[PDB]
Amino acid sequence: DRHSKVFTSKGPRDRRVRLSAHTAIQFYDVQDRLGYDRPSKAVDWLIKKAKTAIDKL
Amino acid sequence: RDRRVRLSAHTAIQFYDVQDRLGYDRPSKAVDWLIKKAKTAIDKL
DNA sequence: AGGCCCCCCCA
DNA sequence: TGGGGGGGCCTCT
Repeated sequence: DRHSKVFTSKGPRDRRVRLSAHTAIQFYDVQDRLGYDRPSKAVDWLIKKAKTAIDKL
Repeated sequence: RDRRVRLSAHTAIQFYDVQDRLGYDRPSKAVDWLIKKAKTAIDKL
């Protein structure tokens, strides 16, 4: 009934990711500063901010 | 206790790619990586 | 890690 | 109505 997976280069993967307790603290801190309703918008932002780090592989 | 984030299909795909390109086992460690590599932008918010 | 169920809110 | 989010819990590898 609910879209729960996504197909990736290394198989099926879930759209609901678990976070370590420490990492949740940091990420939720980021979501608070960005003010985004839904978390995906925060993750998008991080990815865009880390563009050059990602681009250097 | 079991903290999780629900991603959109579009965002999941972009994120898992970053995780694969980083070669990390756990997604949580990829989220640590993005946060550290964006502190300068985060701190400026 | 995947899966289920629930409940709340929005569109 | 449909679809989103998180909490809470279970069961497997």
